[PDB]
Amino acid sequence: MNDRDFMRYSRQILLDDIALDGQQKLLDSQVLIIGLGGLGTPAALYLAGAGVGTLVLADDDDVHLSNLQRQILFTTEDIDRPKSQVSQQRLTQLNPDIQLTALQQRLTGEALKDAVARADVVLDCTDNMATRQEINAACVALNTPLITASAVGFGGQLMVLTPPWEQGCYRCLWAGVVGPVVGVMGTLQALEAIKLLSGIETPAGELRLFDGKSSQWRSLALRRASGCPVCG
Amino acid sequence: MNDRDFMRYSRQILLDDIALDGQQKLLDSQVLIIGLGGLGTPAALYLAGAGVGTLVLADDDDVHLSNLQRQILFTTEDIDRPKSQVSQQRLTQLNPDIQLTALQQRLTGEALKDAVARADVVLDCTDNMATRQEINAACVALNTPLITASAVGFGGQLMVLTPPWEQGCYRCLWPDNQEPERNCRTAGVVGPVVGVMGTLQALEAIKLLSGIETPAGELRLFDGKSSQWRSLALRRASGCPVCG
Ligand SMILES: Nc1ncnc2c1ncn2[C@@H]1O[C@H](COP(=O)(O)OP(=O)(O)OP(=O)(O)O)[C@@H](O)[C@H]1O
Ligand SMILES: Nc1ncnc2c1ncn2[C@@H]1O[C@H](COP(=O)(O)OP(=O)(O)OP(=O)(O)O)[C@@H](O)[C@H]1O
Ligand SMILES: [Zn+2]
Ligand SMILES: [Zn+2]
Repeated sequence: MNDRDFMRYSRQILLDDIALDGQQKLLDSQVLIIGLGGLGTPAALYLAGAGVGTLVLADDDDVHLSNLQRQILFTTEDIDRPKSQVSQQRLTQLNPDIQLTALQQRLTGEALKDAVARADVVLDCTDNMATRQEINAACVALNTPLITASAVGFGGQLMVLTPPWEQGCYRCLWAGVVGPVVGVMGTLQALEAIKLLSGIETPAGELRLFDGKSSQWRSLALRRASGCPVCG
Repeated sequence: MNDRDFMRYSRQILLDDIALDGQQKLLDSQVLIIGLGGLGTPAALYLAGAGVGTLVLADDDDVHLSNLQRQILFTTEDIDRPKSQVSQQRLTQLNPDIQLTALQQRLTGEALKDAVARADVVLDCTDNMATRQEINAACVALNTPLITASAVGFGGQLMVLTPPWEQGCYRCLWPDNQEPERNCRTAGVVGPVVGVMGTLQALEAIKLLSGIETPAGELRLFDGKSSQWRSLALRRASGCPVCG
């Protein structure tokens, strides 16, 4: 904790709910961001700016021109370079003081489990129902909190599933896209990760839905499934 | 419209509410963003990626280290370089095919006036009651929509005020030109909290320009601590030195 670091995190450090204590927890944490698209992009950005000690940025894919409409971490000049690489380099410029691990690949089976295990919080930012279901299993297995989100068209979806698993996991539950609608969701995944890592009390047993056209939120009570392939 | 453009805005074009015609509107619109900090930085980012034809970015400050915790558009390498310049520069790399203008100053007097004029929509991204109150004055005078927001600690505030002023203006809700007792908590602010807010200013600017039907004259509050939203109905103050 030197002059540079104090100034760097000043707007958090002076907050009663974060403070030196929280900043210290953040700097000792490691978050896994599976997927660096519309969601993961702003998320990684805010968690790096917040000073999360270690960020594992996982993604097996390259930038694309259509990507530049909502994936704010990239520029046109990165158009064909891999994402996990670009992100990692661009985030290092933002905060050179933290650990930024590029995991250029599609996480599955063991590779996934090794990552989920070595993580404090996992952010599912992949927009693929299958991956999620796998991620969920890894998280429930290794009792590691999972923050997952969706975003299609003008609507968004968010869940925070944590270790006691009191309201079940994702298995118990189960076009285009406007830039901002994915961003809000992404940025929100970050807010929850920070609040979780710094110990801030926050509601978790629910599915937060967003409708960006009407501009209103909704919530659905989640409930663990009596006899489930995971939470047992 | 182009073919390269079609690809870039594809995810947006495929939307029934935006479609190709709407994308043209976005590409023919001009958005003034006063302030390039915690709110403006992500706002400018999402509007550029969404293809807003012209974007005027106004900011008199430089990039300071403490900013790098929430003003996602900048990097440490940018320390001390002026915000508007750095901002313009980086947006250009995101979308070279857009009109980006860098205003290195504090919009006031007439400067702020004719700038609001030429603007289709204005985004107040200044966290300063004063500036905010005169932006309101100018926006109501030159009948230009105004999307204002603010963030302190774990709380955020957003508000959309449209031309007819059916539900009043900012002055219709705050006669003074001085801050509220939101002076204590102001020890700082949570990154994602102000982020959500600026990003929402962008969503609302997109919908307004692409003529989508979305509420206004509603004060929207966000509690980052509990992660809950609230809406306070607004209504013109009979005798607002601005509306009335
Ligand atoms: N199992 C996985 N492991 C790592 N990354 C994944 C996995 N599944 C999906 N992803 C990545 O997660 C990201 C999220 O995708 P998003 O829907 O945001 O954009 P895209 O897939 O990049 O966008 P588009 O809709 O333009 O196809 C992508 O960058 C995708 O490659
Ligand atoms: N009248 C004005 N004209 C142009 N820019 C303004 C005006 N008033 C404020 N700003 C700018 O708007 C931005 C919003 O600042 P924000 O509250 O996000 O961060 P800061 O003011 O830069 O941060 P800090 O709280 O660390 O002081 C700043 O970059 C500020 O310089
Ligand atoms: Zn389950
Ligand atoms: Zn009024």
